[PDB]
Amino acid sequence: METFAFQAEIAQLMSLIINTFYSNKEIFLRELISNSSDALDKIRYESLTDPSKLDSGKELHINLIPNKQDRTLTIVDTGIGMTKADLINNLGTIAKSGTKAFMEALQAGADISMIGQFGVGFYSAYLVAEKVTVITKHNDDEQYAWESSAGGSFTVRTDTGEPMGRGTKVILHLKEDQTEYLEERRIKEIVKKHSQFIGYPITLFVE
Ligand SMILES: Cc1cn(-c2ccc(C(N)=O)c(NC3CCC(=O)CC3)c2)c2c1C(=O)CC(C)(C)C2
Repeated sequence: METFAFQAEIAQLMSLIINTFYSNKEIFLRELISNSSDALDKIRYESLTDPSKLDSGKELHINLIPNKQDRTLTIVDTGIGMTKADLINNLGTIAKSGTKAFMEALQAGADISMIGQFGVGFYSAYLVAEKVTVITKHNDDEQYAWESSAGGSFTVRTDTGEPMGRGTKVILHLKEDQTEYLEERRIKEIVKKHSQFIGYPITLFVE
């Protein structure tokens, strides 16, 4: 397992998300589903010129998996996935400019719900999760596990868990007071409110 320091701007973003009083936490789900949808559009687009890009799996879908025993909510997709370079460097570079723009908009009167417009909606996971684990597999790289409980650092390791074929799993280790997001009625309500027209089948798993 390798340990990395978040860039100052992303650490500041995560602290703002964790510390700011903001009751409309439910928007985290649409942000993660939007990232999944963008990932699925990318693999679908690439497959039109190279059909062998779907040898790692033809199905293009999103699964929402609650686990009350583990207190986790997992957002699974069969999108493009992320490489080691994406996890450590590429996406952090993109997140730096988005974070600066989001911070300025917030000072000017914007709301935390607008985070996704700045391309840093992933970090809205910290509205409800004490720890986030990202398991991912891109066609050109190995399966990786990224993880962070904030506090300025994240880890990356090659993942030895169940092989995924292709895609991303975002595992939200929910805060003790955010267990409503494990309830079927609550997830169904949020999906219908904010994610009803996503162009991929969203399956809400139950227990
Ligand atoms: C910004 C940003 C977006 N995302 C993200 C999440 C999930 C997915 C997903 N569910 O795939 C995703 N997909 C992108 C990958 C790059 C691309 O080309 C567009 C889609 C991006 C993440 C970040 C981070 O700074 C931390 C991170 C690399 C662990 C995860």
